[PDB]
Amino acid sequence: SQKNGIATLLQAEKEAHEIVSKARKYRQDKLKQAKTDAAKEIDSYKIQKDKELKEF
Amino acid sequence: QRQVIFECSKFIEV
Repeated sequence: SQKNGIATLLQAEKEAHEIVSKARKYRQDKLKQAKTDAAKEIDSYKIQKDKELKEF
Repeated sequence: QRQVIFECSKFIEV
């Protein structure tokens, strides 16, 4: 059980490290997404102002 | 430091 037990440890540690990295990956990706989904809101509001500026 | 590697690779091989 010497290398079976160590095998258990080694595999668990790879698996923990990867789940936590997946949540960290998720945070990077959401902050970039925030930067993206704010870029969309700006130019729909600007063209709204362009539309009623054209009425003048 | 050589011996604590020789006596701890053996513990994993057991």
